[PDB]
Amino acid sequence: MNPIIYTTLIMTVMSGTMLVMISSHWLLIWIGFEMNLLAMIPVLMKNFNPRATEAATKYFLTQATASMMLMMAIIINLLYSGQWTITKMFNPVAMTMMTMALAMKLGLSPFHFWVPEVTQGISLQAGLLLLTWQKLAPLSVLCQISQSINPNLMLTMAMLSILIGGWGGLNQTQLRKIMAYSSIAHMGWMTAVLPYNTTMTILNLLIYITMTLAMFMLLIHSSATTTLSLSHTWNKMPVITSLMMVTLLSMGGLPPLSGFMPKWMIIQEMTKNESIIMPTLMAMTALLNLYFYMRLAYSSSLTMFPSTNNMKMKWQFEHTKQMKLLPTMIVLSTLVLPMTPALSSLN
Amino acid sequence: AGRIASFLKNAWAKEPVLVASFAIGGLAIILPSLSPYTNYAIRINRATPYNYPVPLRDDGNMPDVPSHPQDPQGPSLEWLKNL
Amino acid sequence: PFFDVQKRLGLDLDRWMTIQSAEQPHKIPGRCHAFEKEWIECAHGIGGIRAE
Amino acid sequence: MMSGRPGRVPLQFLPNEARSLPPPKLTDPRLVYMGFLGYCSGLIDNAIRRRPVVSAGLHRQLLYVTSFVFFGYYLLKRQDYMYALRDHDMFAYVKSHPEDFPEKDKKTYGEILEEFHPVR
Amino acid sequence: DGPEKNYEKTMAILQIEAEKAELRLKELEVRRLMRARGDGPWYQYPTIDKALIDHSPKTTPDN
Amino acid sequence: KFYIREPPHGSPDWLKVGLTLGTSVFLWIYLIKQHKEDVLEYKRRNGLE
Amino acid sequence: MTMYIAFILSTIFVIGFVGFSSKPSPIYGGLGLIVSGGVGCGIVLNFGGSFLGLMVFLIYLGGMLVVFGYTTAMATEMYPEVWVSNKTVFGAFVSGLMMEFCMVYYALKEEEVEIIFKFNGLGDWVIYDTGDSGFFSEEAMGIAALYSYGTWLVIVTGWSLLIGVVVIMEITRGN
Amino acid sequence: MPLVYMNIIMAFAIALAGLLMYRSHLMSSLLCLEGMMLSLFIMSTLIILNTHFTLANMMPIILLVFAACEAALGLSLLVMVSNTYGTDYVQNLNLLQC
Repeated sequence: MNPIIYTTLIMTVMSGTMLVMISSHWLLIWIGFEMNLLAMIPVLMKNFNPRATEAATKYFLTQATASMMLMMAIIINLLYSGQWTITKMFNPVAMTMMTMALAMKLGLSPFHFWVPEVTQGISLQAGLLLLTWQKLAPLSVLCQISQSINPNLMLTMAMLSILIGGWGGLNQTQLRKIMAYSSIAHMGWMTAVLPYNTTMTILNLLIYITMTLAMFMLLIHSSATTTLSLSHTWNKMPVITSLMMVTLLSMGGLPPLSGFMPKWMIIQEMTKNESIIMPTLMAMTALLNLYFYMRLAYSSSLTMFPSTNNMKMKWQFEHTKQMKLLPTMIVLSTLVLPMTPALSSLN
Repeated sequence: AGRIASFLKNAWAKEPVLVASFAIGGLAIILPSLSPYTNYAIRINRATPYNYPVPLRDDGNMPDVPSHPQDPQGPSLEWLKNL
Repeated sequence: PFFDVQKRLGLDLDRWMTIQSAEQPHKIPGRCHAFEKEWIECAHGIGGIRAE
Repeated sequence: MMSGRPGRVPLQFLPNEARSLPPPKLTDPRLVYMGFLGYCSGLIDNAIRRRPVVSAGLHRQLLYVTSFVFFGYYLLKRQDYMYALRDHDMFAYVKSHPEDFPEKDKKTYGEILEEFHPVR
Repeated sequence: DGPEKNYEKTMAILQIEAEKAELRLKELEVRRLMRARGDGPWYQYPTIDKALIDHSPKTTPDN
Repeated sequence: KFYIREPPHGSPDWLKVGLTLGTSVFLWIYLIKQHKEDVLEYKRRNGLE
Repeated sequence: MTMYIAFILSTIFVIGFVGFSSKPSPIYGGLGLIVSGGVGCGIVLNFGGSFLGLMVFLIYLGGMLVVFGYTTAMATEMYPEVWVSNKTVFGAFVSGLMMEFCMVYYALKEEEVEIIFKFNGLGDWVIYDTGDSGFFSEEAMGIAALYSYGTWLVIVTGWSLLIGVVVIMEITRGN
Repeated sequence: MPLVYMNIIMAFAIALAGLLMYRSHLMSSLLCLEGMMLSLFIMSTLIILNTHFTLANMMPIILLVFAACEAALGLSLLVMVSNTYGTDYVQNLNLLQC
């Protein structure tokens, strides 16, 4: 991977997303989607291992099918209204079609089996990229079309998203896999409030984003892929594993940490709109997230784990790659609750 | 100075096709801006009436618009005839 | 669009093609130019959930 | 509660008519906390690089506390701005729609017939 | 401090709270009405601009 | 000394600390000048002054 | 009667697609796609899309060429599959034939087929539009407007093709 | 909505079935995927020629140019699983399991 080639892949991915959240013509939205697709496949193949080839192939198939169904919705609402402008749909089945087309790109409904696997395949930096940047475009499209989305569809889809997100992560030790399942749960979390008011899903997107960088940067600052590998890191990096623990507390949403604020906001606006049964389901099922969160915490910091003899010469070497933004990345993802009113800035 | 000329000579010998292509290409972009006839080409393209010149409703005080298709005043393209 | 840079910084980037009553090449009108002119100028500055 | 508001210039942090609102005081308790929010970023930074946490490179701490308090200040004006607008067209909608908000009549407790519940 | 201190402070507390609570209820009502009817500033979803259309004479008439 | 390798941050990186201090000063005086002109603009805008 | 050709052009499109999607030997799916594209070029052509029809002809009969180019390179084996090898492919094929046949039978009887959307069985010749074109083809002039009004489209495409050759380089580089 | 629209929509529906319902082949599946875009290309050209959407006349080729690019990488990915694994038969395609 040529450094300059890697940079030009960075910015074509980012420009593909930018085209999505700045364009108005529907065709341009599709173009940005595949620009990002065509641009992110090579970086996922940076390591060039057969697992990476597997992950890239599954991503390609899923996202290509999803973009083709995206054009199907595109063509249908064009046919029934002759207007490429992105707005409320004028044909119902076109709206549904776009809903599953985007969802397959998000990993919400049973169209979510790709993400845990593809996260397993690629390197952790590619994992950060996949689970942070490749959500902004589909969320932005879903925000722009919130006028006419079948509320039943979006609600049930978010419900499965969070539910299988919680359940799938229980029996996973690979940190990449449990992070993928947690991201699926957060996907359900924001997409549940997507139909009602998009400011709150934007806020939850921001919090999940900052938490995800604050997470992945800690992982590859510890260089761990399995739970046992992270457990061995309780020694070398005690500060890193303590911050590991505090952000793992911010994971579930235990007050007064940052992660509680989006849950609180989403539930409060859901209750404003007579949806009282609905919020209790994610409120209960967040304990499923908190379960393997607590398991990760126990393996990381709360309980000392048996280290290794050779491991001691690691004591002689220091992490040289700075991996900047980590301090503020932690801080914004831990203590921003007294700043909840600032949500009105996004509105 | 000497290095640039020697490199041009070697390119003209080592890969002559490359220098010929690069030259004629480099002309292809810089002549149209320099040439004084591209505006005349724009005049050529605007001259052709693919559609009908739908007339304007006469109400008085448009001396510029000719009253008759044989009238002297109005747009003319004698430059087209001379060209 | 989400972040409409088009009218902020002041240029058309894609709005030329969005609808078919725009300035078509050599004034070739669409099939439903009159109807969509009526519809667009009907619903202008009204609000989608009110203009529908 | 907003992005479809008339006359809403896009990609514009602080609109011109916001200045009519009281700018947040430099000693705003929210602002000073977000200044303290700068300290936590600085203190953690020394901890990550296993530098002396208390006094490693105060130059790094200075920008960490000054940049955070700055971007906090502009955010607070926008925060007050949206809350002002939400309360602004609030009363405009109410005044322009008197029928939808009937003047509920006030009756003292001597006229109501609330029934006391013996809690035994 | 005297009882008048705490008591004078506390009805002000209650007045501020109530002038916030009825505002919250009115905000719920206003937001609902303005999401339903839409005849007001916010909750107005976008539409098509009238400036994009062209009125100059076309190749074929009655279009 | 001690570590035979030269420490990566064993010398005062004068330029970077210089720009950090210069920034912090810039952000500070921009901030307080900003606040002063906002308050003055407010009073002369709503009729206070 | 060659009246119904504008219908049948689509009809042969459908059943050439099913065998193309009947999951046969890869080259036989390619043959299904080839006959489907050849008959769909007529569908666009008789609607006036001469340039677009010949365009898809050219690019697509190169595109299936290249997907062949690896079928004999990275997809063949000792015993290549045959369009009669698997038993299920016949069932898929016949399920391809009877569905649109039943639906068109209904559209010929009731003209109000209720499948998914609303459709009428009264041919396709109606939906054309009376008018003229002067001395310019509308399709050609529209696709020519790409270099005058397609400001963003050509820019973003060309950038994407550059990125495409870059990624094609990188993924197949083989370290 | 005349029978031509039914036919190309129905062709797209069976392309969706054929590609998405995998039988055993990755190459034939992405072949069905690129046939999918052919169906959508024809479909798109239909309304565009029908309604005299003169500008939108350039959308199909645009829609075309990207779509082949997908296949341009798809088959490109196909060789990369093929040289190591041996075939495009997706049932050995199981190494990434947990």
